Amino acid sequence: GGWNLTVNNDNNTVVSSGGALDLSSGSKNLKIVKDGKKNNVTFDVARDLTLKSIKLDGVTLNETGLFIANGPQITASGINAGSQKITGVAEGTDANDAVNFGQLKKIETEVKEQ
Amino acid sequence: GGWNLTVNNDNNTVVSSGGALDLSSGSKNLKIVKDGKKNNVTFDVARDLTLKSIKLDGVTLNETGLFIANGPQITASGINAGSQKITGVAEGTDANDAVNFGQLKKIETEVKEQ
Amino acid sequence: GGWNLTVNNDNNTVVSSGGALDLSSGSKNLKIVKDGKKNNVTFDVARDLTLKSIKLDGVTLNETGLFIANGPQITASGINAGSQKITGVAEGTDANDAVNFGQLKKIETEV
Repeated sequence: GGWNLTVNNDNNTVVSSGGALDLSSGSKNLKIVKDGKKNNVTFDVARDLTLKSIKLDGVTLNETGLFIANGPQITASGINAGSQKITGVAEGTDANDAVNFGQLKKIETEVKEQ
Repeated sequence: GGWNLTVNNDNNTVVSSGGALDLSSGSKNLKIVKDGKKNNVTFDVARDLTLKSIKLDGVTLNETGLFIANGPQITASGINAGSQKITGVAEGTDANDAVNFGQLKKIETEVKEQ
Repeated sequence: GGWNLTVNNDNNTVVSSGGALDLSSGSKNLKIVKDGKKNNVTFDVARDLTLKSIKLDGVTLNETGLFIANGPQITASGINAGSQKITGVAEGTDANDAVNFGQLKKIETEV
C-alpha cells in the first residue's frame, strides 16, 4: 500500500509504502511550490512567460512578430498592412511620418491652382 | 494505508491502498510526463500556446487582434492608428506602400515651377 | 506512514496513512480540476490569461504594448514603423486614412 499513479492514462507506476514521488517543473514558465512542513503543493504559470508562439484563432504571435490571417503582419522587417486600409491616422508633421488622405487632398487642391 | 486528496481544498477523496490516481493534461498547452524509472512527473507550459485572450493591463491580445486601451489596434480588418501619428515611416515606392510626409512635401515643392 | 513527496527533488514530506495532500493553483492562469469523487485530476493553462509580459526572442508583449527588436512598436503613444516602409496599404478614402504611393502618383500624373 502502495497506490497506483497514472499520467495521461499511461501505465501504473506504483508508489509503494515508504516509497517516493517527485513532481517537477520543466521550465521557469511553470512554478511548483511546496515546503517541508505541509504536504500542500501549489502550481502556477509565471506572469512573465518566454514562448515560441501563441495562436488565437487567426491571430499568431511568434518569434518573428504578429500575424493575422488575411490581415496585417508586424515583423522586424516592418509593417505589412495586409492589403487593408490604415485608419485613424493623425496628420503627419515630420518627413518620416505617415500622411493621411486629408493631407493628400489639400495638396491636390493646391497643385491644381499653384 | 490510504491517504486523502483535495484539489483547491475541494473534492476530497481517499486514495486507498491499492487504489489509483490519474493526473492528466487538459490540452496541449500543459505538458505532463511520467518517468517511472525514478518516480518523477514533470509538468510544463507548452512553448506554443493556443489561447482565447491575454490581458496585460491596458494591452489585450485576443482572437480578433492586438488592442491598446483607447488607442491603436491591429485586427484582420486592418490597422487603426488610434488618432495618433504613425512615425518612423520610410518613403513608399511601390503602389501599395505608405507615403510619408517628406514625399508629399517634395511633390508640393516640385510644382512651384510647373 | 506513508509515502514521500518532493517537488523539484526538494521539500520532502511524508504523506502518512490517513494523511492529506492538497494540490492547488496559485492563480487564475492555471486550472486544476478534480473530477468530483473520481480520482483523476486535470491541469491546464487558462484560455484567458492575465500576464505582465511575454518574450518571444526579439518580440516583447507587455503592459506598454508590442515591441519588436530592430522593428516596429505599438503603444499608447502610437505606432512606430521602425524606420522602414509600410507595405500592403489599401488606398485611403476618408480624411484619417493612410494613403499609398499609387494615390500620390495618380495626383502627380493628373497635374
